[PDB]
Amino acid sequence: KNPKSDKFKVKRFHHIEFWCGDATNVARRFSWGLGMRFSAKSDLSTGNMVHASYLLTSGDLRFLFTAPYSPSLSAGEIKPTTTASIPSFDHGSCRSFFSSHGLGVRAVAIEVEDAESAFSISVANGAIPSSPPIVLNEAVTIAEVKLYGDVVLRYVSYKAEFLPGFERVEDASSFPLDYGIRRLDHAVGNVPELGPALTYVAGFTGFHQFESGLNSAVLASNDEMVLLPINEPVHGKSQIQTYLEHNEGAGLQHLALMSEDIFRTLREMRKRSSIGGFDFMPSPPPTYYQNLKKRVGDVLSDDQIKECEELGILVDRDDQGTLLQIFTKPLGDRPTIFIEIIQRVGCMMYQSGGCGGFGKGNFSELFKSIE
Amino acid sequence: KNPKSDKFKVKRFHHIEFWCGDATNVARRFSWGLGMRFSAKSDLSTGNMVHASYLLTSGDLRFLFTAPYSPSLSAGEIKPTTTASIPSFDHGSCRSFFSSHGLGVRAVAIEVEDAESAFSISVANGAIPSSPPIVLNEAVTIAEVKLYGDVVLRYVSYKAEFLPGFERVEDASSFPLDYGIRRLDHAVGNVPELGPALTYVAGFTGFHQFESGLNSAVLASNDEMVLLPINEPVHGKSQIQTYLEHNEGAGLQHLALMSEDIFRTLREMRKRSSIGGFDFMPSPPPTYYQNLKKRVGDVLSDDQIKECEELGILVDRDDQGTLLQIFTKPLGDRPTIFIEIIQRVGCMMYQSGGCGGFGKGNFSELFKSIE
Ligand SMILES: Cc1cccc(C)c1-n1c(=O)c2cc(C(=O)C3=C(O)CCCC3=O)ccc2n(C)c1=O
Ligand SMILES: Cc1cccc(C)c1-n1c(=O)c2cc(C(=O)C3=C(O)CCCC3=O)ccc2n(C)c1=O
Ligand SMILES: [Co+2]
Ligand SMILES: [Co+2]
Repeated sequence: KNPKSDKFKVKRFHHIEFWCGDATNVARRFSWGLGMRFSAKSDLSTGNMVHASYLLTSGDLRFLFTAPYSPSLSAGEIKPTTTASIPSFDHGSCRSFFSSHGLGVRAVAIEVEDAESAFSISVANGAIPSSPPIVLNEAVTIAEVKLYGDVVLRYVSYKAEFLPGFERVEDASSFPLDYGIRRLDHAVGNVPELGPALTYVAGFTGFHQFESGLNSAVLASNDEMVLLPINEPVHGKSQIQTYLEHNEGAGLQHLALMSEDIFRTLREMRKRSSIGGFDFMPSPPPTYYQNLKKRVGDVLSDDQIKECEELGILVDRDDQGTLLQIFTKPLGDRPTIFIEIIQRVGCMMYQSGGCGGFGKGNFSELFKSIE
Repeated sequence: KNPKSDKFKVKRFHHIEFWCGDATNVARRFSWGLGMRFSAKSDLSTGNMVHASYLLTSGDLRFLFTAPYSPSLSAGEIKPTTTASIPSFDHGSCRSFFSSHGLGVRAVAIEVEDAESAFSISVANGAIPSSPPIVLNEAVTIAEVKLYGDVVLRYVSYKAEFLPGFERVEDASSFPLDYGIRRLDHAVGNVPELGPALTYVAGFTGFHQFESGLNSAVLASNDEMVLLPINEPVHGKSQIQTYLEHNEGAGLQHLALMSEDIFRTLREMRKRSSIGGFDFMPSPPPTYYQNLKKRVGDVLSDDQIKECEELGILVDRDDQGTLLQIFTKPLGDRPTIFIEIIQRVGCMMYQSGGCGGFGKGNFSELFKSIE
């Protein structure tokens, strides 16, 4: 059931901001490995003396990579005179975040109708403020509140390309890479305790709720297009607890990137795993794919089923739809954040968000496949 | 003239160690953009709880990329019990280095006959010690002394693959990339004052000395295969001063990578500039290549000359030989460290090091070409 209890009008995921130590190298690695286009920048060449920010896009997916310059470049600046394009940025916060967690997501940004209203309502319902609403170039309003750990939920609202202060990248430097990724499906956080974390986030958004490892629940917006699952560990080793130990606390676990064609996406990504791209988790045993026809035989032809076997793609099914999924290795040095590629089948109305679930059935289907 | 005044037996450049925030993403970017093979690792999967280190190799060129884990992973370790494979590593030093300078070279490593003797003699002749000699697995000895800024000169000596504690990468994860790079030619540092810096480094090594921008001199070993130029700025804007401001002091400016075939190297690197690799500085004006036949007409055929024009390759000449060179854009966010590709022609005896010089003539040949 959908109570539709959003306390402000939420639309879609807008962007994901990574806080790194060197934004150039991460952006280039991600661009090549994921097939994302280099489309906007904010740095020294655009007059930003505070931070380097490079935007990658694939369809509607927007990845932002930000790193701090030497504070000496902007020592005489104050906040009213800053040359930073993202006003919530903070040298001390960024360096502390990066040295504490390593590479990871700082901001999950969602587009809203009015960021300042979204901030006010959120704080009045228990959200811890992080950056107050600020209007950029009389065009865009941005505000941030705490989500979990050091991750903040960012509200963006437009009066009427990314943000003021960003430059469109020249076509010569912008290679039209595309492996089929089109938008962000969901963003999942790991916390030490799911109870307080759900109560906190559901408390200020009004989002409703959608033997190995974790306990989890999924918070969703009204149209169920903004999906925010959260994991806690179970003790008795949990992948969630390993994340908390290596990340130094709560944070974002994985980003799910919907592909228009997961087969092409995975062929392009796997071709590049060993030449600068991303490695994937080991494939399921062949017993797993020898049981797929037993479950998804009416959805996937056995030509397509065996194509999932070469690519290592997982299949799960739901009340209303079918899910195709695969997980990469951790994106950086630490066994923390990783990426999942998905494509959903069913629930045609547009496609309703969350069609197929999130792969809970794949835990027992893989536990039993390895026998 | 060559005084051959080395105070200990120096052989060759051994490796360059980059200190980064995330060693996975930098290594992968460098691997793809430069065509270097992923050949050794030291991290969690090999029992290293202190730091992640990934070695790239192309011919004899060895690039090492190191980042610190969370100190919590090794809080109970002391130096005699450390699981770090590089014992000179220090969480506080690495994070301070990276947050102060951004991505850059921490260690220029040269192979010597006896690292502990090299350290003792160096310190007794005025070198500031950084890490005392330590014997690894009764096989390799490592020691470090300060070079300039936070860059240390590292001595490696072998009793008889990189270091103890590193694992050979499995062939499945090791793609044989190769764009023609074969060894490190020279490593150049920028300092605020060339006088004290030369006196300091020449003082403890015994190395002998080999209107726009800089003042520089080149220190060399006996066989002149280890070459260490140093730049200072001239005021009246200097690229050297810009480096010092953005790097927060002295450091390594550029690494010169000798290619067996600079034409193929540059074609492979340029093909990849916009898909995760490295950008190059803008090419000289066509007037420059319209004057190349006037100077190098006896060395390069005009088919090869015009091939330098498409690639943007610079040509300089010496008393004894000819130099081919090109410079990349800065490797990271800050306008600091960059890379130069070179191939030397002449001085056949093996080829004697430094054949062709370092491109001093290209300053006036480019100043006059732009007219
Ligand atoms: C990738 C990996 C590495 C080491 C250990 C493990 C358990 C895993 N791992 C997963 O992380 C994983 C995650 C999801 C997933 O996306 C998901 C959750 O199940 C929680 C609810 C929200 C959500 O979206 C589904 C299936 C998974 N499976 C099957 C899996 O094996
Ligand atoms: C690449 C770039 C960017 C912005 C500003 C400038 C001056 C440059 N720049 C160089 O840095 C450069 C460096 C060398 C060089 O390698 C070298 C030196 O001349 C000092 C002695 C040791 C040594 O090896 C040669 C030619 C150069 N030229 C011609 C050039 O234009
Ligand atoms: Co998921
Ligand atoms: Co040089």
